[PDB]
Amino acid sequence: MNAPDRFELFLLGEGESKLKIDPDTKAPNAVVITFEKEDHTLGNLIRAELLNDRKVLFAAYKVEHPFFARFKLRIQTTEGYDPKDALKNACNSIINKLGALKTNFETEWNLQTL
Amino acid sequence: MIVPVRCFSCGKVVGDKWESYLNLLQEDELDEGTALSRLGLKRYCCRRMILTHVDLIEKFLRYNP
Amino acid sequence: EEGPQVKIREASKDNVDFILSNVDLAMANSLRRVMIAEIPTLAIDSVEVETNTTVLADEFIAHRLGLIPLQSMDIEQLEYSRDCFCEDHCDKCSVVLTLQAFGESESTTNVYSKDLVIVSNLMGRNIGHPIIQDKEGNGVLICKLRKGQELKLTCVAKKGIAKEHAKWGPAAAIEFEYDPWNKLKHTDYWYEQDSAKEWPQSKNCEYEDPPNEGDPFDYKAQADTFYMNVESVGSIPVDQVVVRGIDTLQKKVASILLALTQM
Amino acid sequence: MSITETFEKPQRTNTLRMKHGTYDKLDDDGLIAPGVRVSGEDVIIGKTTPISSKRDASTPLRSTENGIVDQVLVTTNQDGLKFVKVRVR
Amino acid sequence: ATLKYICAECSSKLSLSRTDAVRCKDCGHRILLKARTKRLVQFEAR
Ligand SMILES: [Zn+2]
Ligand SMILES: [Zn+2]
Ligand SMILES: [Zn+2]
Repeated sequence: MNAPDRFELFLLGEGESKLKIDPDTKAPNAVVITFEKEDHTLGNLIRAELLNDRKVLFAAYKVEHPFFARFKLRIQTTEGYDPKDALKNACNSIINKLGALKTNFETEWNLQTL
Repeated sequence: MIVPVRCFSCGKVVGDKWESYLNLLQEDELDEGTALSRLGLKRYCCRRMILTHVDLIEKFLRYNP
Repeated sequence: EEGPQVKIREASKDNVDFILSNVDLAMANSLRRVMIAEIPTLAIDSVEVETNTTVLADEFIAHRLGLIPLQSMDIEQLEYSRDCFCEDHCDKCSVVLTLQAFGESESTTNVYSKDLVIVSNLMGRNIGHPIIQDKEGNGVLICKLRKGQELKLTCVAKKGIAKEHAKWGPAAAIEFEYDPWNKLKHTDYWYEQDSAKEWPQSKNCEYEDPPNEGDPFDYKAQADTFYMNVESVGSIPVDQVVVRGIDTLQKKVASILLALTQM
Repeated sequence: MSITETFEKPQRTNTLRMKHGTYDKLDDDGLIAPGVRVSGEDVIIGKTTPISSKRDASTPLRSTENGIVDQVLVTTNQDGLKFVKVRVR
Repeated sequence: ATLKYICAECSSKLSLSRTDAVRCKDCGHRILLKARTKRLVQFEAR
Protein backbone atom coordinates (compact mmCIF):
# COMPACT_ATOMS: atom_id res chain seq x y z
CA MET A 1 0.00 0.00 0.00
CA ASN A 2 2.77 2.44 0.92
CA ALA A 3 4.79 1.38 -2.12
CA PRO A 4 5.66 3.85 -4.87
CA ASP A 5 5.05 3.11 -8.55
CA ARG A 6 7.87 1.18 -10.14
CA PHE A 7 8.09 3.67 -12.97
CA GLU A 8 9.26 6.22 -10.43
CA LEU A 9 12.72 4.67 -10.65
CA PHE A 10 13.38 5.92 -14.15
CA LEU A 11 10.67 8.46 -15.03
CA LEU A 12 11.27 11.99 -13.73
CA GLY A 13 8.37 13.40 -11.75
CA GLU A 14 7.20 17.01 -11.75
CA GLY A 15 9.80 19.76 -11.53
CA GLU A 16 12.62 17.24 -11.36
CA SER A 17 15.57 17.55 -13.73
CA LYS A 18 18.10 14.87 -14.64
CA LEU A 19 20.77 17.19 -13.28
CA LYS A 20 21.20 19.73 -10.48
CA ILE A 21 24.54 21.50 -10.07
CA ASP A 22 25.27 23.09 -6.70
CA PRO A 23 28.67 24.67 -6.05
CA ASP A 24 30.64 22.94 -3.30
CA THR A 25 31.57 25.04 -0.27
CA LYS A 26 34.12 22.94 1.62
CA ALA A 27 36.66 22.82 -1.19
CA PRO A 28 37.47 25.16 -4.14
CA ASN A 29 36.77 24.15 -7.76
CA ALA A 30 34.44 21.47 -6.47
CA VAL A 31 30.87 20.73 -7.52
CA VAL A 32 28.06 18.33 -6.51
CA ILE A 33 25.77 17.14 -9.30
CA THR A 34 22.51 15.39 -8.44
CA PHE A 35 21.32 12.80 -10.90
CA GLU A 36 17.61 12.02 -10.65
CA LYS A 37 16.20 8.67 -11.83
CA GLU A 38 19.64 7.09 -12.16
CA ASP A 39 21.37 4.43 -10.07
CA HIS A 40 24.85 2.91 -9.91
CA THR A 41 24.91 2.10 -13.62
CA LEU A 42 25.65 5.68 -14.55
CA GLY A 43 27.04 6.67 -11.18
CA ASN A 44 29.94 4.25 -10.78
CA LEU A 45 30.62 4.44 -14.50
CA ILE A 46 31.25 8.18 -14.65
CA ARG A 47 33.33 8.29 -11.46
CA ALA A 48 35.49 5.71 -13.21
CA GLU A 49 35.93 7.77 -16.37
CA LEU A 50 36.36 11.03 -14.46
CA LEU A 51 39.25 9.39 -12.62
CA ASN A 52 41.42 9.10 -15.73
CA ASP A 53 41.59 12.86 -16.07
CA ARG A 54 44.78 13.99 -14.31
CA LYS A 55 43.08 17.40 -13.86
CA VAL A 56 40.37 15.76 -11.75
CA LEU A 57 41.50 16.14 -8.13
CA PHE A 58 38.46 14.52 -6.54
CA ALA A 59 35.65 12.32 -7.83
CA ALA A 60 33.11 10.08 -6.12
CA TYR A 61 29.39 9.35 -5.98
CA LYS A 62 26.86 7.99 -3.54
CA VAL A 63 23.22 6.97 -3.43
CA GLU A 64 22.17 8.20 -0.01
CA HIS A 65 19.23 5.82 0.24
CA PRO A 66 18.19 2.83 -1.89
CA PHE A 67 14.52 3.86 -1.74
CA PHE A 68 15.16 6.81 -3.98
CA ALA A 69 16.55 6.22 -7.44
CA ARG A 70 18.95 9.12 -7.36
CA PHE A 71 22.55 9.92 -6.55
CA LYS A 72 25.05 12.68 -5.93
CA LEU A 73 28.39 13.02 -7.71
CA ARG A 74 31.12 15.34 -6.44
CA ILE A 75 33.88 16.53 -8.78
CA GLN A 76 36.93 18.68 -7.98
CA THR A 77 39.25 19.82 -10.75
CA THR A 78 42.46 21.81 -11.00
CA GLU A 79 42.14 25.60 -11.10
CA GLY A 80 41.07 26.91 -14.50
CA TYR A 81 39.30 23.70 -15.55
CA ASP A 82 35.50 23.86 -15.10
CA PRO A 83 34.24 20.63 -13.48
CA LYS A 84 31.23 20.79 -15.81
CA ASP A 85 33.68 20.39 -18.71
CA ALA A 86 35.29 17.55 -16.78
CA LEU A 87 31.91 15.81 -16.82
CA LYS A 88 31.39 16.57 -20.51
CA ASN A 89 34.71 14.95 -21.40
CA ALA A 90 34.13 11.80 -19.36
CA CYS A 91 30.70 11.42 -20.99
CA ASN A 92 32.12 11.73 -24.51
CA SER A 93 34.86 9.27 -23.72
CA ILE A 94 32.32 6.87 -22.23
CA ILE A 95 30.54 7.07 -25.58
CA ASN A 96 33.43 6.83 -28.04
CA LYS A 97 34.42 3.78 -26.00
CA LEU A 98 30.99 2.23 -26.29
CA GLY A 99 31.15 3.27 -29.91
CA ALA A 100 34.15 1.05 -30.52
CA LEU A 101 32.74 -1.79 -28.37
CA LYS A 102 29.41 -1.89 -30.24
CA THR A 103 31.31 -1.91 -33.50
CA ASN A 104 33.89 -4.53 -32.61
CA PHE A 105 31.27 -6.84 -31.07
CA GLU A 106 29.00 -6.78 -34.13
CA THR A 107 32.04 -7.45 -36.32
CA GLU A 108 33.16 -10.46 -34.28
CA TRP A 109 29.54 -11.65 -34.20
CA ASN A 110 29.38 -11.70 -38.00
CA LEU A 111 32.26 -14.21 -38.24
CA GLN A 112 30.55 -16.64 -35.89
CA THR A 113 28.97 -19.82 -37.23
CA LEU A 114 25.73 -21.08 -35.59
CA MET B 1 -0.40 -25.41 -8.88
CA ILE B 2 1.15 -25.29 -12.36
CA VAL B 3 4.84 -25.21 -13.37
CA PRO B 4 6.18 -21.79 -12.65
CA VAL B 5 6.51 -19.84 -15.90
CA ARG B 6 10.13 -18.70 -15.69
CA CYS B 7 12.55 -19.53 -12.83
CA PHE B 8 12.41 -17.09 -9.89
CA SER B 9 16.15 -16.35 -9.61
CA CYS B 10 17.19 -15.76 -13.23
CA GLY B 11 14.10 -16.01 -15.39
CA LYS B 12 15.13 -18.86 -17.71
CA VAL B 13 11.72 -19.75 -19.08
CA VAL B 14 10.90 -22.95 -17.23
CA GLY B 15 7.19 -23.08 -18.02
CA ASP B 16 7.58 -24.87 -21.36
CA LYS B 17 9.34 -27.87 -19.84
CA TRP B 18 7.10 -29.54 -17.28
CA GLU B 19 5.71 -32.11 -19.71
CA SER B 20 8.98 -32.59 -21.62
CA TYR B 21 10.53 -33.27 -18.21
CA LEU B 22 7.92 -35.73 -16.90
CA ASN B 23 8.47 -37.59 -20.19
CA LEU B 24 12.26 -37.84 -20.05
CA LEU B 25 11.50 -39.60 -16.76
CA GLN B 26 8.71 -42.06 -17.46
CA GLU B 27 9.48 -43.56 -20.87
CA ASP B 28 13.19 -42.70 -21.09
CA GLU B 29 13.62 -43.94 -17.50
CA LEU B 30 16.24 -41.31 -16.67
CA ASP B 31 17.29 -40.12 -13.24
CA GLU B 32 15.94 -36.66 -12.39
CA GLY B 33 19.49 -35.32 -12.52
CA THR B 34 20.08 -36.34 -16.13
CA ALA B 35 16.61 -35.32 -17.31
CA LEU B 36 17.08 -31.79 -15.94
CA SER B 37 20.48 -31.30 -17.53
CA ARG B 38 19.00 -32.37 -20.88
CA LEU B 39 16.15 -29.87 -20.58
CA GLY B 40 19.07 -27.45 -20.46
CA LEU B 41 18.56 -26.60 -16.79
CA LYS B 42 22.23 -26.20 -15.77
CA ARG B 43 22.27 -23.81 -12.77
CA TYR B 44 20.73 -25.07 -9.51
CA CYS B 45 18.42 -22.11 -9.24
CA CYS B 46 16.79 -23.26 -12.49
CA ARG B 47 17.01 -26.92 -11.40
CA ARG B 48 15.33 -26.51 -8.02
CA MET B 49 12.53 -24.84 -9.94
CA ILE B 50 11.41 -27.98 -11.79
CA LEU B 51 12.73 -30.64 -9.40
CA THR B 52 10.93 -29.16 -6.46
CA HIS B 53 7.65 -28.42 -8.23
CA VAL B 54 4.47 -30.20 -7.11
CA ASP B 55 1.79 -30.17 -9.87
CA LEU B 56 -1.28 -29.72 -7.64
CA ILE B 57 -3.41 -28.43 -10.52
CA GLU B 58 -3.81 -32.17 -11.16
CA LYS B 59 -5.83 -32.84 -8.03
CA PHE B 60 -7.44 -29.45 -8.39
CA LEU B 61 -8.92 -30.65 -11.68
CA ARG B 62 -10.33 -33.80 -10.16
CA TYR B 63 -13.21 -31.94 -8.44
CA ASN B 64 -16.30 -32.04 -10.69
CA PRO B 65 -17.45 -28.42 -11.16
CA GLU C 1 40.21 -1.12 -33.89
CA GLU C 2 39.74 0.78 -30.63
CA GLY C 3 39.36 0.51 -26.87
CA PRO C 4 36.79 -2.13 -25.88
CA GLN C 5 37.40 -5.23 -28.02
CA VAL C 6 35.60 -8.53 -28.34
CA LYS C 7 36.59 -12.18 -28.72
CA ILE C 8 33.70 -14.62 -29.04
CA ARG C 9 34.14 -18.15 -27.73
CA GLU C 10 30.68 -19.59 -28.49
CA ALA C 11 27.44 -18.42 -30.13
CA SER C 12 23.84 -19.52 -30.69
CA LYS C 13 20.12 -18.79 -30.59
CA ASP C 14 20.42 -18.50 -26.83
CA ASN C 15 24.02 -18.07 -25.66
CA VAL C 16 27.13 -16.03 -26.45
CA ASP C 17 30.44 -16.49 -24.60
CA PHE C 18 32.85 -13.63 -25.22
CA ILE C 19 35.91 -11.88 -23.86
CA LEU C 20 35.92 -8.14 -23.25
CA SER C 21 39.41 -6.63 -23.03
CA ASN C 22 40.74 -3.05 -22.90
CA VAL C 23 37.77 -2.05 -20.69
CA ASP C 24 37.46 -0.84 -17.13
CA LEU C 25 35.71 -3.07 -14.63
CA ALA C 26 33.14 -0.28 -14.47
CA MET C 27 31.95 -0.34 -18.08
CA ALA C 28 32.13 -4.13 -18.08
CA ASN C 29 29.85 -4.00 -14.99
CA SER C 30 27.37 -1.34 -16.13
CA LEU C 31 27.00 -2.99 -19.51
CA ARG C 32 26.05 -6.08 -17.53
CA ARG C 33 23.52 -4.29 -15.32
CA VAL C 34 21.96 -2.60 -18.32
CA MET C 35 21.32 -5.93 -20.00
CA ILE C 36 19.76 -7.30 -16.84
CA ALA C 37 17.47 -4.32 -16.37
CA GLU C 38 17.37 -1.59 -19.01
CA ILE C 39 16.46 -3.05 -22.38
CA PRO C 40 12.92 -2.53 -23.83
CA THR C 41 10.79 -5.60 -24.41
CA LEU C 42 7.18 -6.40 -25.16
CA ALA C 43 5.14 -8.11 -22.46
CA ILE C 44 1.49 -8.65 -21.62
CA ASP C 45 0.78 -5.91 -19.10
CA SER C 46 -3.02 -5.90 -19.11
CA VAL C 47 -5.54 -8.72 -18.86
CA GLU C 48 -9.32 -8.51 -19.13
CA VAL C 49 -11.21 -11.62 -18.05
CA GLU C 50 -14.45 -12.76 -19.70
CA THR C 51 -14.76 -16.28 -18.37
CA ASN C 52 -12.78 -18.25 -15.81
CA THR C 53 -14.17 -21.59 -14.69
CA THR C 54 -10.55 -22.80 -14.40
CA VAL C 55 -9.26 -23.95 -11.01
CA LEU C 56 -6.80 -21.04 -10.97
CA ALA C 57 -7.73 -17.48 -9.96
CA ASP C 58 -7.72 -14.57 -12.40
CA GLU C 59 -4.66 -12.73 -11.04
CA PHE C 60 -2.79 -16.05 -10.92
CA ILE C 61 -3.37 -16.70 -14.63
CA ALA C 62 -2.75 -13.03 -15.43
CA HIS C 63 0.64 -13.11 -13.66
CA ARG C 64 1.74 -16.00 -15.88
CA LEU C 65 0.47 -14.36 -19.07
CA GLY C 66 2.55 -11.31 -18.29
CA LEU C 67 5.42 -13.73 -17.89
CA ILE C 68 5.12 -15.44 -21.27
CA PRO C 69 7.93 -14.14 -23.52
CA LEU C 70 6.88 -12.33 -26.71
CA GLN C 71 8.82 -11.29 -29.80
CA SER C 72 10.45 -7.89 -29.33
CA MET C 73 12.84 -7.27 -32.19
CA ASP C 74 10.94 -4.32 -33.58
CA ILE C 75 10.09 -2.77 -30.18
CA GLU C 76 12.51 0.07 -30.90
CA GLN C 77 9.68 1.40 -33.04
CA LEU C 78 6.69 0.49 -30.90
CA GLU C 79 5.82 3.24 -28.41
CA TYR C 80 5.49 3.60 -24.70
CA SER C 81 1.76 3.83 -23.97
CA ARG C 82 2.57 6.67 -21.54
CA ASP C 83 3.99 8.56 -24.53
CA CYS C 84 1.37 7.68 -27.12
CA PHE C 85 -1.36 10.29 -27.49
CA CYS C 86 -4.15 7.76 -27.57
CA GLU C 87 -6.63 7.23 -24.79
CA ASP C 88 -5.21 4.10 -23.17
CA HIS C 89 -3.65 1.92 -25.91
CA CYS C 90 -3.50 1.33 -29.65
CA ASP C 91 -1.64 -0.43 -32.47
CA LYS C 92 0.94 2.31 -32.01
CA CYS C 93 1.77 1.49 -28.37
CA SER C 94 0.48 -2.05 -27.89
CA VAL C 95 -0.30 -5.48 -29.31
CA VAL C 96 -3.53 -7.15 -28.34
CA LEU C 97 -3.74 -10.92 -28.15
CA THR C 98 -6.64 -13.11 -27.23
CA LEU C 99 -6.77 -16.44 -25.48
CA GLN C 100 -9.83 -18.62 -25.81
CA ALA C 101 -9.69 -22.22 -24.63
CA PHE C 102 -12.43 -24.67 -23.70
CA GLY C 103 -12.18 -28.04 -22.02
CA GLU C 104 -13.57 -30.09 -24.89
CA SER C 105 -12.34 -33.67 -24.53
CA GLU C 106 -12.37 -35.56 -21.22
CA SER C 107 -8.62 -36.04 -21.37
CA THR C 108 -7.64 -32.77 -19.70
CA THR C 109 -7.18 -29.85 -22.05
CA ASN C 110 -3.85 -28.03 -21.87
CA VAL C 111 -3.61 -24.33 -22.70
CA TYR C 112 -0.32 -23.09 -24.13
CA SER C 113 1.15 -19.75 -25.08
CA LYS C 114 0.64 -20.75 -28.72
CA ASP C 115 -3.11 -20.33 -28.25
CA LEU C 116 -2.54 -16.61 -27.95
CA VAL C 117 -3.99 -14.79 -30.94
CA ILE C 118 -2.69 -11.35 -31.95
CA VAL C 119 -5.71 -9.28 -32.99
CA SER C 120 -4.19 -5.82 -33.44
CA ASN C 121 -2.43 -4.67 -36.62
CA LEU C 122 1.23 -5.64 -36.23
CA MET C 123 1.86 -3.08 -38.96
CA GLY C 124 4.40 -5.36 -40.65
CA ARG C 125 6.92 -5.05 -37.82
CA ASN C 126 8.15 -8.22 -36.08
CA ILE C 127 6.83 -7.87 -32.57
CA GLY C 128 4.29 -9.57 -30.36
CA HIS C 129 4.25 -13.31 -31.13
CA PRO C 130 4.33 -15.81 -28.33
CA ILE C 131 7.92 -17.01 -28.46
CA ILE C 132 8.38 -20.74 -28.68
CA GLN C 133 11.56 -22.82 -28.45
CA ASP C 134 9.81 -26.09 -27.53
CA LYS C 135 10.35 -29.37 -29.36
CA GLU C 136 6.62 -29.88 -29.88
CA GLY C 137 6.02 -26.13 -30.30
CA ASN C 138 3.89 -25.13 -27.26
CA GLY C 139 5.87 -22.15 -25.87
CA VAL C 140 5.03 -22.37 -22.13
CA LEU C 141 2.09 -24.03 -20.44
CA ILE C 142 -0.43 -21.40 -19.33
CA CYS C 143 -3.17 -23.51 -17.74
CA LYS C 144 -5.15 -26.79 -17.57
CA LEU C 145 -8.90 -27.26 -18.12
CA ARG C 146 -11.08 -30.21 -17.14
CA LYS C 147 -14.36 -31.56 -18.58
CA GLY C 148 -16.04 -28.33 -19.63
CA GLN C 149 -14.21 -25.38 -18.16
CA GLU C 150 -13.85 -22.08 -20.01
CA LEU C 151 -11.28 -19.30 -20.20
CA LYS C 152 -11.84 -16.15 -22.28
CA LEU C 153 -9.22 -13.41 -22.12
CA THR C 154 -7.90 -10.37 -23.95
CA CYS C 155 -4.28 -9.40 -23.32
CA VAL C 156 -2.59 -6.10 -24.07
CA ALA C 157 1.21 -6.21 -24.22
CA LYS C 158 3.28 -3.07 -23.70
CA LYS C 159 6.84 -1.91 -24.26
CA GLY C 160 8.56 -2.28 -20.90
CA ILE C 161 11.79 -2.66 -18.97
CA ALA C 162 12.87 -5.01 -16.17
CA LYS C 163 13.20 -2.14 -13.66
CA GLU C 164 9.40 -1.76 -13.83
CA HIS C 165 8.91 -5.51 -13.65
CA ALA C 166 11.24 -8.49 -14.12
CA LYS C 167 8.98 -9.81 -16.87
CA TRP C 168 10.46 -7.23 -19.28
CA GLY C 169 13.67 -9.09 -18.71
CA PRO C 170 15.17 -10.49 -21.91
CA ALA C 171 18.51 -11.55 -20.37
CA ALA C 172 17.94 -14.73 -18.29
CA ALA C 173 21.32 -14.83 -16.45
CA ILE C 174 24.79 -13.48 -17.05
CA GLU C 175 28.10 -15.23 -16.41
CA PHE C 176 30.69 -12.73 -15.16
CA GLU C 177 34.37 -13.19 -14.19
CA TYR C 178 37.78 -11.59 -14.33
CA ASP C 179 41.23 -12.55 -13.05
CA PRO C 180 40.51 -16.34 -12.91
CA TRP C 181 43.81 -16.70 -11.07
CA ASN C 182 43.56 -14.36 -8.06
CA LYS C 183 46.53 -12.43 -9.48
CA LEU C 184 44.79 -9.07 -8.89
CA LYS C 185 44.05 -10.09 -5.26
CA HIS C 186 40.44 -8.87 -5.18
CA THR C 187 39.62 -11.83 -2.99
CA ASP C 188 41.04 -13.53 0.06
CA TYR C 189 40.25 -17.20 -0.32
CA TRP C 190 39.02 -19.07 2.76
CA TYR C 191 40.99 -22.28 3.20
CA GLU C 192 41.08 -25.15 5.65
CA GLN C 193 44.63 -26.29 4.87
CA ASP C 194 45.33 -25.45 1.22
CA SER C 195 43.32 -22.75 -0.53
CA ALA C 196 44.60 -23.69 -4.00
CA LYS C 197 43.48 -27.29 -3.51
CA GLU C 198 40.10 -26.56 -1.89
CA TRP C 199 38.71 -24.03 -4.36
CA PRO C 200 38.08 -25.53 -7.83
CA GLN C 201 39.42 -23.80 -10.93
CA SER C 202 37.62 -21.76 -13.60
CA LYS C 203 37.81 -22.62 -17.28
CA ASN C 204 38.96 -19.06 -17.65
CA CYS C 205 42.23 -20.02 -15.96
CA GLU C 206 43.03 -21.96 -19.12
CA TYR C 207 42.80 -18.67 -21.04
CA GLU C 208 45.30 -16.83 -18.82
CA ASP C 209 48.89 -17.43 -17.66
CA PRO C 210 49.50 -18.77 -14.10
CA PRO C 211 51.17 -16.60 -11.39
CA ASN C 212 54.71 -18.12 -11.05
CA GLU C 213 55.99 -19.06 -7.57
CA GLY C 214 58.28 -16.20 -6.57
CA ASP C 215 57.04 -13.09 -8.42
CA PRO C 216 56.32 -10.08 -6.16
CA PHE C 217 52.80 -8.68 -6.14
CA ASP C 218 52.04 -6.53 -9.21
CA TYR C 219 50.58 -3.55 -7.38
CA LYS C 220 50.10 -1.61 -10.61
CA ALA C 221 47.88 -4.13 -12.42
CA GLN C 222 44.14 -3.35 -12.61
CA ALA C 223 41.16 -5.27 -13.92
CA ASP C 224 41.37 -5.85 -17.68
CA THR C 225 39.61 -8.59 -19.61
CA PHE C 226 36.26 -10.01 -18.45
CA TYR C 227 35.00 -13.48 -19.30
CA MET C 228 31.24 -13.22 -19.81
CA ASN C 229 28.43 -15.22 -21.38
CA VAL C 230 24.97 -13.71 -22.02
CA GLU C 231 21.93 -16.00 -21.93
CA SER C 232 18.74 -14.98 -23.75
CA VAL C 233 15.09 -15.71 -23.06
CA GLY C 234 14.31 -15.38 -26.76
CA SER C 235 12.22 -12.18 -26.93
CA ILE C 236 15.36 -10.75 -28.50
CA PRO C 237 18.31 -12.44 -30.32
CA VAL C 238 21.34 -13.13 -28.15
CA ASP C 239 23.66 -10.89 -30.14
CA GLN C 240 20.96 -8.27 -29.71
CA VAL C 241 20.95 -8.03 -25.91
CA VAL C 242 24.65 -7.19 -26.05
CA VAL C 243 24.19 -4.58 -28.77
CA ARG C 244 21.01 -2.90 -27.60
CA GLY C 245 22.42 -3.09 -24.08
CA ILE C 246 25.48 -1.22 -25.26
CA ASP C 247 23.12 1.11 -27.13
CA THR C 248 20.93 1.89 -24.12
CA LEU C 249 23.87 2.58 -21.81
CA GLN C 250 25.28 4.65 -24.65
CA LYS C 251 22.05 6.66 -25.02
CA LYS C 252 21.86 7.12 -21.24
CA VAL C 253 25.24 8.85 -21.01
CA ALA C 254 24.13 10.78 -24.06
CA SER C 255 21.12 12.14 -22.18
CA ILE C 256 23.40 13.57 -19.50
CA LEU C 257 25.29 15.46 -22.23
CA LEU C 258 22.03 16.83 -23.57
CA ALA C 259 20.96 17.70 -20.04
CA LEU C 260 24.04 19.83 -19.43
CA THR C 261 23.15 21.55 -22.71
CA GLN C 262 19.58 22.50 -21.92
CA MET C 263 21.17 23.73 -18.72
CA MET D 1 -43.56 -11.44 15.51
CA SER D 2 -44.01 -9.81 12.09
CA ILE D 3 -40.42 -8.53 12.47
CA THR D 4 -37.74 -9.87 10.14
CA GLU D 5 -34.62 -8.65 8.36
CA THR D 6 -34.02 -8.32 4.62
CA PHE D 7 -31.19 -8.39 2.12
CA GLU D 8 -31.83 -5.40 -0.11
CA LYS D 9 -29.98 -2.19 -0.87
CA PRO D 10 -31.21 0.11 1.95
CA GLN D 11 -32.21 3.69 1.11
CA ARG D 12 -32.70 5.94 4.14
CA THR D 13 -36.44 6.26 4.80
CA ASN D 14 -37.14 7.62 8.33
CA THR D 15 -34.07 5.92 9.90
CA LEU D 16 -31.11 6.92 7.69
CA ARG D 17 -28.71 4.80 9.80
CA MET D 18 -26.00 4.06 7.23
CA LYS D 19 -22.25 4.62 6.95
CA HIS D 20 -19.60 5.98 4.55
CA GLY D 21 -19.25 2.65 2.75
CA THR D 22 -20.64 2.83 -0.78
CA TYR D 23 -23.71 0.73 -1.57
CA ASP D 24 -23.41 1.21 -5.34
CA LYS D 25 -21.64 -2.14 -5.76
CA LEU D 26 -24.73 -3.81 -4.28
CA ASP D 27 -27.21 -5.61 -6.50
CA ASP D 28 -30.89 -5.35 -5.63
CA ASP D 29 -30.54 -8.57 -3.62
CA GLY D 30 -27.95 -6.90 -1.40
CA LEU D 31 -25.03 -9.08 -2.49
CA ILE D 32 -22.04 -8.10 -4.64
CA ALA D 33 -21.45 -10.33 -7.62
CA PRO D 34 -18.27 -12.44 -7.85
CA GLY D 35 -16.27 -10.57 -10.48
CA VAL D 36 -16.52 -7.18 -8.72
CA ARG D 37 -13.48 -5.61 -7.10
CA VAL D 38 -13.90 -4.05 -3.63
CA SER D 39 -11.91 -2.06 -1.07
CA GLY D 40 -12.12 0.45 1.82
CA GLU D 41 -15.38 -0.05 3.70
CA ASP D 42 -17.39 -0.76 0.53
CA VAL D 43 -20.58 -2.55 1.51
CA ILE D 44 -20.23 -6.27 0.84
CA ILE D 45 -23.72 -7.02 2.08
CA GLY D 46 -26.85 -4.91 2.63
CA LYS D 47 -29.30 -5.81 5.41
CA THR D 48 -32.44 -4.32 7.07
CA THR D 49 -34.09 -4.45 10.50
CA PRO D 50 -37.57 -2.90 11.00
CA ILE D 51 -37.52 -2.37 14.77
CA SER D 52 -40.78 -1.68 16.62
CA SER D 53 -38.85 1.46 9.68
CA LYS D 54 -35.33 0.89 8.29
CA ARG D 55 -32.21 0.69 10.50
CA ASP D 56 -29.23 -0.39 8.40
CA ALA D 57 -27.62 -3.65 9.38
CA SER D 58 -25.07 -4.84 6.83
CA THR D 59 -21.48 -5.97 6.61
CA PRO D 60 -18.84 -3.61 5.22
CA LEU D 61 -15.50 -4.84 3.88
CA ARG D 62 -13.11 -4.87 6.84
CA SER D 63 -11.41 -1.47 6.81
CA THR D 64 -7.91 -2.58 5.80
CA GLU D 65 -8.51 -5.35 3.30
CA ASN D 66 -9.13 -4.96 -0.43
CA GLY D 67 -9.50 -7.71 -2.97
CA ILE D 68 -12.12 -9.08 -5.34
CA VAL D 69 -15.33 -10.94 -4.55
CA ASP D 70 -14.59 -14.59 -5.29
CA GLN D 71 -17.89 -16.34 -4.77
CA VAL D 72 -21.17 -15.63 -3.04
CA LEU D 73 -23.37 -18.35 -1.50
CA VAL D 74 -27.06 -18.19 -0.57
CA THR D 75 -28.48 -21.03 1.55
CA THR D 76 -30.74 -21.74 4.51
CA ASN D 77 -30.25 -23.15 8.03
CA GLN D 78 -32.76 -25.58 9.56
CA ASP D 79 -35.18 -22.77 10.56
CA GLY D 80 -35.72 -21.62 6.96
CA LEU D 81 -33.05 -18.98 7.60
CA LYS D 82 -31.70 -17.09 4.58
CA PHE D 83 -27.97 -17.65 4.93
CA VAL D 84 -25.22 -15.68 3.18
CA LYS D 85 -21.45 -16.15 2.93
CA VAL D 86 -19.40 -13.71 0.88
CA ARG D 87 -15.84 -14.68 0.01
CA VAL D 88 -13.42 -11.96 -1.04
CA ARG D 89 -10.06 -12.99 -2.39
CA ALA E 1 -29.42 -15.85 -21.23
CA THR E 2 -29.23 -13.92 -17.94
CA LEU E 3 -29.40 -15.41 -14.47
CA LYS E 4 -28.51 -14.46 -10.93
CA TYR E 5 -27.77 -17.77 -9.28
CA ILE E 6 -26.28 -21.18 -9.99
CA CYS E 7 -26.26 -24.52 -8.18
CA ALA E 8 -22.95 -26.11 -7.14
CA GLU E 9 -24.07 -29.47 -8.53
CA CYS E 10 -25.82 -29.10 -11.89
CA SER E 11 -24.64 -25.54 -12.61
CA SER E 12 -28.06 -24.58 -13.99
CA LYS E 13 -28.26 -20.83 -14.63
CA LEU E 14 -31.22 -20.59 -12.23
CA SER E 15 -32.39 -17.31 -10.61
CA LEU E 16 -35.72 -16.60 -8.95
CA SER E 17 -37.55 -13.86 -7.04
CA ARG E 18 -38.85 -13.75 -3.45
CA THR E 19 -40.90 -16.51 -1.82
CA ASP E 20 -38.80 -19.23 -3.48
CA ALA E 21 -36.74 -20.17 -0.39
CA VAL E 22 -33.72 -21.85 -2.00
CA ARG E 23 -33.65 -24.68 -4.56
CA CYS E 24 -32.90 -25.81 -8.10
CA LYS E 25 -34.81 -27.81 -10.75
CA ASP E 26 -34.73 -31.38 -9.43
CA CYS E 27 -31.58 -30.33 -7.57
CA GLY E 28 -33.12 -29.60 -4.19
CA HIS E 29 -29.64 -28.50 -3.12
CA ARG E 30 -30.30 -25.47 -0.97
CA ILE E 31 -26.97 -23.82 -1.88
CA LEU E 32 -26.89 -21.54 -4.96
CA LEU E 33 -23.91 -19.41 -6.04
CA LYS E 34 -24.25 -15.84 -7.31
CA ALA E 35 -23.27 -16.42 -10.94
CA ARG E 36 -20.64 -13.93 -12.08
CA THR E 37 -20.38 -10.30 -13.14
CA LYS E 38 -21.02 -8.67 -16.48
CA ARG E 39 -18.79 -5.60 -16.28
CA LEU E 40 -15.70 -7.80 -16.47
CA VAL E 41 -12.56 -7.07 -14.47
CA GLN E 42 -9.24 -5.76 -15.71
CA PHE E 43 -5.97 -7.10 -14.38
CA GLU E 44 -2.50 -5.76 -13.79
CA ALA E 45 -0.23 -8.33 -15.46
CA ARG E 46 2.41 -7.63 -12.81
ZN1 LIG F 1 17.20 -20.05 -12.87
ZN1 LIG G 1 -1.46 4.55 -28.30
ZN1 LIG H 1 -28.98 -28.55 -9.11
